[PDB]
Amino acid sequence: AGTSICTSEEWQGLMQFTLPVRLCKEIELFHFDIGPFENMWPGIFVYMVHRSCGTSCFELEKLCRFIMSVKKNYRRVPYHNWKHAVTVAHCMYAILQNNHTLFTDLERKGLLIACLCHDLDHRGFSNSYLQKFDHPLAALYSTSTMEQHHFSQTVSILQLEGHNIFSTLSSSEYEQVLEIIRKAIIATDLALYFGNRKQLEEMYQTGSLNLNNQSHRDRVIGLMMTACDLCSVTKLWPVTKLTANDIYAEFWAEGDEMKKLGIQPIPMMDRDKKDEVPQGQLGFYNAVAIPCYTTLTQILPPTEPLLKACRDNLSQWEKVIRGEETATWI
Ligand SMILES: Cc1nc2ccccc2c(=O)[nH]1
Ligand code: NI
Ligand code: NI
Repeated sequence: AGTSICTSEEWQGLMQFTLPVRLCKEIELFHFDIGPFENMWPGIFVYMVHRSCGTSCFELEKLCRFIMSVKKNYRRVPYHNWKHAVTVAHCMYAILQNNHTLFTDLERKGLLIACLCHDLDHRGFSNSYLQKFDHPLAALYSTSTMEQHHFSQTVSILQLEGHNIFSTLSSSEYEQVLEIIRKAIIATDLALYFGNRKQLEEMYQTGSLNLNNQSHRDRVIGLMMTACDLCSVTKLWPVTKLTANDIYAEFWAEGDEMKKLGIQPIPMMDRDKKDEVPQGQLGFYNAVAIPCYTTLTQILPPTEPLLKACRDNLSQWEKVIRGEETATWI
């Protein structure tokens, strides 16, 4: 109930945080894994906003309040949590740095914030579940149910006293950035990814894609959001494999709930069907991840390292299926 608010201790702490010098270089690379640096995660986000958008883009006190309240409105779920938010924000930073001048100052600030906020107040349940069992959220938000909720949570946080990092924008720029953020969060609904990627692929192959056309820009930003949201598949294999354990922990918890409601879950969500997981990952990489990064690389050539890493991880899942896995830790 209600929107959680960080403490004075929390945001003042972030304000005075300084990032270890060695990490500056690392944070620029697509393959950077925030995993080993938990205490630094909020500071890593400040650093990225300051590098991309400038140290004067946001009032520092309001930014620190905003970040630490965002952290507080992520739940202690296995995957759709604070760590995931920062991971997705980092991928976006890396995409923006490599493509900086394709995007406006307003788009860059909106997108970094959209990524940090995009799974706010996630409960560990899928759209499929909410709609199957008529949760109140599915009544309010007939499609893209959780994503409309995450956007609503973002606006709630901005509305807290001293949290509105966008207030200094002109009235027109303020409306524009909230729309950038709304569209970007909604785009993280994978249901919409399939149509979006197909359209972009067609616009690319026929040469009609035009980034001066707002509807095209919106679709490109959409695919960037998918690429950032799925970016665990673009890390080094051990990192990718550990994250997949967290993703499946959520899925199996949801399948357990469906069993109590008299419905057998899809195999992916069935903890008694773990043998099917490697084939399931193959299906997901083939149907979602590989096409996404393929089209993104076509439109934005500097993102190629995401595609190469995704392909390397597909190969690893294939090795699993063939029985060639070596020792793994969890
Ligand atoms: C099935 C599935 N696998 C994933 C692997 C990595 C990142 C995200 C996902 C996901 O959303 N679904
Ligand atoms: Ni989501
Ligand atoms: Ni997400």
